[PDB]
Amino acid sequence: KKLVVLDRDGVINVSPDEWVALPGSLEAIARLNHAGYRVVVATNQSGIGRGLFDMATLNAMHLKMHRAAAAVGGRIDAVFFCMMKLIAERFEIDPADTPVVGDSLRDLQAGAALGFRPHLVLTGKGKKTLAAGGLPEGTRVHDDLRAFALDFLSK
Amino acid sequence: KKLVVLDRDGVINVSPDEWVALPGSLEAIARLNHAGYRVVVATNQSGIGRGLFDMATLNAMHLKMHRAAAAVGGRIDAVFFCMMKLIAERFEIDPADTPVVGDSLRDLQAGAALGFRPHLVLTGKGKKTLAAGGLPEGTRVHDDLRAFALDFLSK
Amino acid sequence: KKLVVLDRDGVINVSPDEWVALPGSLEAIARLNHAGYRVVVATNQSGIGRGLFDMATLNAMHLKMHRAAAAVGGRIDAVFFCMMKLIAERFEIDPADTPVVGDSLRDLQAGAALGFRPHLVLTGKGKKTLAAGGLPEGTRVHDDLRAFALDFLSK
Amino acid sequence: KKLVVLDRDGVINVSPDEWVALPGSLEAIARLNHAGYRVVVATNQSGIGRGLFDMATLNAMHLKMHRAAAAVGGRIDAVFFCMMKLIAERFEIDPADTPVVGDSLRDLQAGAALGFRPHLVLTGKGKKTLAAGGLPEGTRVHDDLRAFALDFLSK
Amino acid sequence: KKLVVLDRDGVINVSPDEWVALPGSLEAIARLNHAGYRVVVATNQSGIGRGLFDMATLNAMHLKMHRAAAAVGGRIDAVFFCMMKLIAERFEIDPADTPVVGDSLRDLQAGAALGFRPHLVLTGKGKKTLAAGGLPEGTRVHDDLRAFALDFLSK
Amino acid sequence: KKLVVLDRDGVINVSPDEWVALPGSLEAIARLNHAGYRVVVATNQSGIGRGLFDMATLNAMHLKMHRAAAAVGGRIDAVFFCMMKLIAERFEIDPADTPVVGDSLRDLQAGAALGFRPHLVLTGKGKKTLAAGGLPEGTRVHDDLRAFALDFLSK
Repeated sequence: KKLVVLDRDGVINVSPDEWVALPGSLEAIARLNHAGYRVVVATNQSGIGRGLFDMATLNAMHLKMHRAAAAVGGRIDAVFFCMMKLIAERFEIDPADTPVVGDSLRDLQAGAALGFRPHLVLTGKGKKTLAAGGLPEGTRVHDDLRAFALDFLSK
Repeated sequence: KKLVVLDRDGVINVSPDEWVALPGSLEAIARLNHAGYRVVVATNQSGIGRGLFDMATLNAMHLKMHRAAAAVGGRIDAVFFCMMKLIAERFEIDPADTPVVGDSLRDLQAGAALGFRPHLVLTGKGKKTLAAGGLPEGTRVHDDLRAFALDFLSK
Repeated sequence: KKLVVLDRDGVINVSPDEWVALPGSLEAIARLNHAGYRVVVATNQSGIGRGLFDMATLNAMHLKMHRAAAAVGGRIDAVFFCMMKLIAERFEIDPADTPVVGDSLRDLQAGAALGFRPHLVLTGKGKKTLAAGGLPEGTRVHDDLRAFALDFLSK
Repeated sequence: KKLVVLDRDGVINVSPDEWVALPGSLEAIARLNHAGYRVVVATNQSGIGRGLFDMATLNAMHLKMHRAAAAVGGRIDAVFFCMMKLIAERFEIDPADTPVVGDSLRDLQAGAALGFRPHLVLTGKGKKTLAAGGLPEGTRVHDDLRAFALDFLSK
Repeated sequence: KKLVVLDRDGVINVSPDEWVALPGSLEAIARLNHAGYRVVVATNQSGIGRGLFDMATLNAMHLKMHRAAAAVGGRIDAVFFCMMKLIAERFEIDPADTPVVGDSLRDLQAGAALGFRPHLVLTGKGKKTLAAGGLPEGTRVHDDLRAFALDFLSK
Repeated sequence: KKLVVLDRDGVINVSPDEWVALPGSLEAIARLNHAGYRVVVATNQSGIGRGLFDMATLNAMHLKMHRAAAAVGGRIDAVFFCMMKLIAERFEIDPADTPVVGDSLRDLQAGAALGFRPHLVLTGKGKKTLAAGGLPEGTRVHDDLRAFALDFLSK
């Protein structure tokens, strides 16, 4: 059971109830599905409006997220963090056999330290992150998640 | 609309499925409801087994809590944090007319600085917090939430 | 295995599915449980909306009952009657080592005739039963189940 | 003024005072020194004969350390820990420009978490560590510290 | 030669730069010394500004300390940890004849697990520790070390 | 300008190097300091073996004093005489607003002649002085310096 770890913000999507995904990203997940990977989407909770929410806000968001993937026949495993230390553990994976995909230094740098294969996408904060440097030695960089999925899908 | 802000841990209660409420706290909430108060339960997401949860884990807890309140005909307003500056903002209430109840220092000093009237319960961390001192000037101290509710419901 | 017989109506609680318990009775049940008593909740079936019910209503009431108990970490054995004559035998007890707690003359007098130690709670019909008089010679009287439990747990 | 972080045990050396350095490791420090690097030797204090020590044992050990380096004209900054997170503060260096060198997972994974360039030496636990895997993505491997310096003084 | 194992933090003293003893603790050491007790002061090194220090810093703290006892004519044996399992071993004493004194839970349970007679001082973490509970069966409690010495020196 | 004049001998302490302070005397001075007083410790040089000292011993003598005070976080102004007539001169103080503390008649009698407020401590020669009588009219008497500080700190 193979796995792929994705950040939510700036990776899949750009009001918390007006949630909208990048069109290239749904393609990415589904194409990942047919190739046999379980896709875990890690949502960093520090970016939920500074912690003010009832259950209604949370359900609407996962349902928007859940139905977005389903719209093109994809499947994700939604997790929420308040991370990589646990993702390799909550799930059935060798970190060394697992890609982590994000747009920020914090996550990719965190993941690579445990053996995760870090991928950077230039959408959102991605272009800022690349120019700023300080990224892990073997990081591959992609225009978007569609490109990651396409590239990460060859060999 | 009158209001009462409660911390969850060590105040109302003792995948985490073995969830159990204090009986005095259920009574406390019910007495508060009949007296016309909105009871807001503030849950620090920093306490969800260190950020390891799907939506299923989150739903189970809100349902467990909800059925507890409902069990005696009480109602809570569930909020989840990842605080007080926003609780006072999400709800339309005068902080000077609002109690915050907890067993820990962090929350009570934070609330009182904005005008909240701080109450400490000696359950959980409660006895520990009292001895450590450093509490706001006008802090009242109670055996438990049942004691708070009984004491507080005087005016 | 020690035992305590409780009536459902007017002892634990105030539409059969819109069922709601007094919180002190939940405390009592939890307090009795921690003290090692098996708690039998005896439901007089002529009081399920005066003998009108399908199974769905019965199931909802039973789950409502258990979830109330579970909310504070309690355990009850809910049995349904169409009483005391059979309860001490359905369970393994010397009637003389078991209190019966109720709000009515009928059952307390029935149990006491069998050796049960009769207790009256003044909640619900409690004030009425007492004033009507005619209670068994050694009947002990308590404000509520919370009070019963406190007094009972002494010997 | 450039810097290089070294773990002490299994990297530089083979009773805490019966301390003896690998002759190649002394050469390494001098070569790093002569090329203008400050060499910080990090001693995990739980590894002073497994954390049992007075001041006399500690002083001689630092002196044994100091005397080993002086024998070949080297200079080190010996710090003692009870990690990487703080080393970056006592010294003023960008982790992205600094190698951390060890024979263990603990340190290199810690260093990599800060942006440090992880290097593994196969002395001591090194071969054991190498075989165990789970090492950060950009981890470089050297036969010993003499070899590290040679490779490191290439770029 | 009888012995007394003392925790330094929260027991004897209030950056090692400004290291300062309670005047009553100094009397205690001198009074204990004169009664023929060797006073061992155990310093948990995780608490040197959370393990960030050179040798000068360690020596300075040891000198501040050494000078304090002598200032009132006291003598100590300073040990440093990075525990109880070894102290009764590094020193030649029966744990059953030795008090271990601290203001923390961490310390006393370890000693008590080995046969040490646990003493709590209410200084530092002491009052909070007492309230937190979970402490060993035969724990004696003193306001401070000055008080401990008086109680201890009775038979 | 607030200030307090103390004799050294028999007030603070019990070979010029074998100098040892009373722990209560160390405490007293700090309490006086934290309460904002500059403390002058007067050493009558004519009572240390008739001037048989060079500079090394004298500094050592002064350093012992400095370290005793520092041990509890104290500050003193150490003066050496070969008096009160001059003490009022080095410092800018009204003698009527300044207490002088010693254990002997000679010094207290000198101070009172200048307007100083004479205090006797019964430590050392204190017991000798009291019994001998002949003290100034308003002379106050204390068990020790530890005791002096408490009474003085009243207004």
